[PDB]
Amino acid sequence: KIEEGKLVIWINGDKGYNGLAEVGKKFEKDTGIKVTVEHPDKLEEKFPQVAATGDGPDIIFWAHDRFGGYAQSGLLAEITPDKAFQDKLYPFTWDAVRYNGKLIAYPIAVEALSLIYNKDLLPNPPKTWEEIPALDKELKAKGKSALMFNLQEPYFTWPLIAADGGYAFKYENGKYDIKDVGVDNAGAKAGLTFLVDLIKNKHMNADTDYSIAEAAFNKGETAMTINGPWAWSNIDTSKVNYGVTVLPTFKGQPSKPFVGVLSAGINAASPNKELAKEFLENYLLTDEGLEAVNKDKPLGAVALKSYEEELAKDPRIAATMENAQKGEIMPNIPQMSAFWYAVRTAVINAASGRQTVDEALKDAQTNSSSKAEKTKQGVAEAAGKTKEGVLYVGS
Ligand SMILES: OC[C@H]1O[C@H](O[C@H]2[C@H](O)[C@@H](O)[C@@H](O)O[C@@H]2CO)[C@H](O)[C@@H](O)[C@@H]1O
Repeated sequence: KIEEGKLVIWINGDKGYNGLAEVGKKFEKDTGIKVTVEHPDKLEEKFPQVAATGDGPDIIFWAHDRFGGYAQSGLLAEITPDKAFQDKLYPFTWDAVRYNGKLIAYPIAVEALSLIYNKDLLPNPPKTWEEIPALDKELKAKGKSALMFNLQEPYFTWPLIAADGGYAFKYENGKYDIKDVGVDNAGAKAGLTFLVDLIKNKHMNADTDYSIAEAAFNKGETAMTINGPWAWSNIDTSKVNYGVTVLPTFKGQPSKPFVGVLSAGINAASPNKELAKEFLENYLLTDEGLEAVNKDKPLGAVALKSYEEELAKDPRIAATMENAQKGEIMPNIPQMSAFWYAVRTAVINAASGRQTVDEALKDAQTNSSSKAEKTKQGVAEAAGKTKEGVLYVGS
């Protein structure tokens, strides 16, 4: 079971887990309650499997889009912040963590992708996706490339898919309609086709992942990348002279990144819900707590009004918020896991040439709109049926 009287926290390995551990250590010094921060791989897939049995961490950090599914499954606790606490965070961030009328996590920070570029290689970054091939040809003549970003997670390609009309779920008459999906409309197809054409024409490689893109950009080998605020820390260390700015347009339309609110959910099986509330409200969601995490890896535009008033002065946060305004806050509905798996499969398959864009996105539409020792006992029932009446075992 989960251990009473301590806290275990999971957070993704791209975030400021060392800074979060500093907050945990302060909490322990003050209250005697040990706090252990972990960053497992694939935590967003591990959590629902282990929480189903009452195991897992006390607190899970992820963007809010996964949390409605966890809540529907009974894996996240309703939280109980009072009115004065709620007043400390922006109303729109509370909206992101509301599911079936209930608050099911504490919002931490607003994440949007931006275009990150090397000012020495590219003092003037491209306004449009369309001009990137010509820019790549120029840079290749100098032993560089124009653009590298993670092609294994559809989060990074979504802004281009959505630019000219792609969408996840239609919102109408007060709700998201899971039978009205926008992953295979003309705009979505156009965006993915453009990415695939970049690859076919050798301006990008289908196998490029988070680490490959980050290494290339930070080594000064590629002029641009697409990433979130957490990435800025390593670029600071790299000493690349970088800027953070608005994503390129496609067909003249803004790229529309899906915006995530990094949020802290409490395991519904935790015996430490009160401890988790104290930690999150009175240690983490304070200027000093968020600063500790932010100094490790930038959070983005934080949900905490007092600290955001400081971070807002950062032009990189200004760029983050411009991209956020052009994009959309993700739904939190349970169907989001199906949507993301479907689009992940489509992007990887189209990029690698395993499927055409039309084939891949048709499949994504179908799966996106398809609604998302018990074993020992079932085997036993089936065995018992073979022994009913005068039936016998064995010949
Ligand atoms: O690629 C699909 C993936 O997108 C989002 O995950 C982001 C996450 O929001 C960020 O915090 C950061 O970790 O990068 C991830 C992309 O690799 C969704 O939140 C996630 O549910 C979805 O599977």
